[PDB]
Amino acid sequence: EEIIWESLSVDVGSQGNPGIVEYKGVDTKTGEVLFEREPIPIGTNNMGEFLAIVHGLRYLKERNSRKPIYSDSQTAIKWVKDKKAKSTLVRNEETALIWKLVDEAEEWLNTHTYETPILKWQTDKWGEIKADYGRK
RNA sequence: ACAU
DNA sequence: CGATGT
Ligand SMILES: [K+]
Ligand SMILES: [K+]
Ligand SMILES: [K+]
Ligand SMILES: [Mg+2]
Ligand SMILES: [Mg+2]
Repeated sequence: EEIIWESLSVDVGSQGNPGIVEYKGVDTKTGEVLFEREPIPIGTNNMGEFLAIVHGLRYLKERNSRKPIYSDSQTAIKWVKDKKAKSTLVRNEETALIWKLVDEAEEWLNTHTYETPILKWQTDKWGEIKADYGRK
């Protein structure tokens, strides 16, 4: 603790895992939805969590914002730190879209800089992250 | 185990 | 109950 209220919170939503994946980012303080990705027909939870963080980085950089990003995903936070999404999802025609987006997110990380702190949302202490989809 |  | 991850 405590929550850094001046921040952006992101989360994934899915129908199946693997399954249809979407994500959104919200203002932690107000819950205002700031971006939402169009559903991707097949992906994993962790790919979506990773894309959500990287999109948040790009969103904040474009707006000259130094706010931190909260994510509840230990996995995706590490993948962003490493600049490498170590997903097990098969690469085939059905998964080509998500894998293109993941590849492109890695490429952006490898060609840009940021100081944005990427923080673990402490669900056990604080309840669900403010960007949660309410599907569980 | 822990995080989803 | 199933799956994705460190
Ligand atoms: K949910
Ligand atoms: K959660
Ligand atoms: K497991
Ligand atoms: Mg999540
Ligand atoms: Mg959630």
